Amino acid sequence: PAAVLLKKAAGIKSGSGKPNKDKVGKISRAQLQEIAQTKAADMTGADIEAMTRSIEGTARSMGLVV
Amino acid sequence: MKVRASVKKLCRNCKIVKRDGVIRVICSAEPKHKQRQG
Amino acid sequence: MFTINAEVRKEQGKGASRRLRAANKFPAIIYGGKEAPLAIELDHDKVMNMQAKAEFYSEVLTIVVDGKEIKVKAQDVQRHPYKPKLQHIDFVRA
Amino acid sequence: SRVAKAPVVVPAGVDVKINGQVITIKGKNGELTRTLNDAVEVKHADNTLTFGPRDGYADGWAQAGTARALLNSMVIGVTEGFTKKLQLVGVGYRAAVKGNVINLSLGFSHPVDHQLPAGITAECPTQTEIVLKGADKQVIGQVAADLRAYRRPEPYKGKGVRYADEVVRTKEAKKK
Amino acid sequence: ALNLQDKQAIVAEVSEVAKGALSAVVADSRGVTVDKMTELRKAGREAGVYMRVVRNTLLRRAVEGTPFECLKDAFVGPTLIAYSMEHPGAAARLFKEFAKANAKFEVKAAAFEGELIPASQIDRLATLPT
Amino acid sequence: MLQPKRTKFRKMHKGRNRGLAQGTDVSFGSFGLKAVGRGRLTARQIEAARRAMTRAVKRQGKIWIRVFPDKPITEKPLAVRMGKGKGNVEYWVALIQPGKVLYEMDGVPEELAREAFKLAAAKLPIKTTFVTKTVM
RNA sequence: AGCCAGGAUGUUGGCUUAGAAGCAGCCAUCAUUUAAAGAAAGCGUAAUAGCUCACUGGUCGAGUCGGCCUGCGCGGAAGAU
Ligand SMILES: [Mg+2]
Ligand SMILES: [Zn+2]
Repeated sequence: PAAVLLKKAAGIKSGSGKPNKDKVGKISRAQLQEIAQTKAADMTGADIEAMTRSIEGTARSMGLVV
Repeated sequence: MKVRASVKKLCRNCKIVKRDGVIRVICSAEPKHKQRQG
Repeated sequence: MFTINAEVRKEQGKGASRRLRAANKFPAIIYGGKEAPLAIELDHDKVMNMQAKAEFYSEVLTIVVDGKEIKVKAQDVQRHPYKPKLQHIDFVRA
Repeated sequence: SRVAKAPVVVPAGVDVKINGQVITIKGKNGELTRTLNDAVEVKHADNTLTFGPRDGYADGWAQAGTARALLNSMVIGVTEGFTKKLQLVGVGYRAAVKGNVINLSLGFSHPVDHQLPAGITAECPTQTEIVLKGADKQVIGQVAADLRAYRRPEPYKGKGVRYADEVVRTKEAKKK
Repeated sequence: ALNLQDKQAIVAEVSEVAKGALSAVVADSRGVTVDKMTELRKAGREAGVYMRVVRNTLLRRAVEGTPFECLKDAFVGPTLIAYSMEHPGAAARLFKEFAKANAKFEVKAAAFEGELIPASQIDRLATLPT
Repeated sequence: MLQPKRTKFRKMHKGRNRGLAQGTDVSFGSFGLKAVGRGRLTARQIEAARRAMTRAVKRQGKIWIRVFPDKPITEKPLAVRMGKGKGNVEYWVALIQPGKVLYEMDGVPEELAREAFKLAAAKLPIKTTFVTKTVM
């Protein structure tokens, strides 16, 4: 769902700081898009992109800048 | 109980009452917060 | 939007102004244009409530005295030295 | 409510004699009497009573509320009575019901016997769980406090007389 | 909520029934997010892409709000009766969705009934898609 | 600490503290701690209040001090008689009139400024109050 | 106002840290879901946890809410024939 498949961001669960800190993870254009698009089990609704954009934008705020 | 001049609320759970000639602060959970206006 | 009522000052001076302030109404002067200045007096609390908005100073207001509703501005305000009060608001015509 | 605005309803079988500021209630569960303050005028002209204070006082609404609450509690305790209970958490804490006298041997070299009011009954199925019943919840609470005053629940171990709904705490003494 | 949203609540209550408000009741325990997502998913996939299981319990909404159908809509107003309203149709499978959800640990208040559109008794009729 | 680098004269008369204050308007910031009473503020008290408000609010915001002692207050040592001259200068204080604005602050939340100025008042001897920016 | 119920996930995230996890202490408080989640306010847990609180809804039936101007009072207020 959003835990065991969200720990798969760049190779590690999460190892980055928000503004500019000890970051170990990055993000591509579809790496975290697929983990929310390919899954029709955890979706509250049908808008997959609605929760995909949130993860893509919070990758930067966690340390996985685009 | 802590007796002092100026009394207040340490945590929100503390209630202030006014008895015969004094003002007291009583906390239901933590006895340490018990205070009096001496 | 701002509409205030006024009265004409029967007596003017330090003693009259301080008596008015004790009576909870403060004086004011209206001048400008080519007409003689007029000494009015206003309720203090109404003006204090109205002056809170920035629009009171940045927009035209109207003052009504003896049935005449004249539109004026607010250029200078003298605040109380150490209290949330204003004394002798200044109104400029036109 | 705001001030004794919510009326009390008195069930049938509870005889009430109201005389000015003095009221008497007689039911199956004992008899009670109360003479009130000067902020009263409660009236009884229907199936129940609804309170009122006397005119000409800066106070009076709060007193009417207090009188209404007290009379409601007394009506409830005279029509059905109230009951409380105490639990003795600890080895050697023996409680015995000798009729109208309780015996409380709680780690004392000198055993202590306590008297009871004439309107209070008590019974203990064991030596640690005591249950008492009465008509007046004020007297019930007073006697319960008298019983519990012999020993308080110590936070460091958790022994001593306490109410059934009392919540004791055990934070830490020294880790040993 | 605020009066500006209370206005919209009544506007929706008197626009919901016009296009068909198939309604039901959801438990407070079944409305928990840990176990509400299943019902949300089921109802949404069955009906459309939008869902509304939000409860809007009111007494005056049973005299001037929800009731716009034939005669009976004021029996789901008081006594903790949750509101679950669905737009698409007055005879769709939304009743059957809650009937199925009943079998999976849902026995809360009123046997998932509301708006009495197809003269629905405690037992569902054959009108619903099977 | 706050003290003039040099002065024309080192000893000044006691003087008085009659009259109101000129700096009664908030100009260098958005919030101000305005003294509502009367008395004198020492450079030591000003430093204490500045440290208190610095602890209260972090690099988060700019703070201006609208006052400066400029008044040398002297005292005589212990076990000495009267006359024979004037004592050596001991410290520096200012004369504070009602309505005087002491500390101004900008770039901070309103509640944080309120708390910081309350803490500063707790250190200051003279009764003070909180004044917001004037629309005028 | 009481009462009832709800109040997830990455996340026990990554530096120091047998340990740091929402609480020696913190560097960092980000995001979707819903009416509701704040790297979580509290206690304490070595530390997790746990509940309430922030917030939301429902039962109960007309006053309540937190800011200013002030008046009179309250405690600070303990000495020796
Ligand atoms: Mg004079
Ligand atoms: Zn407390």
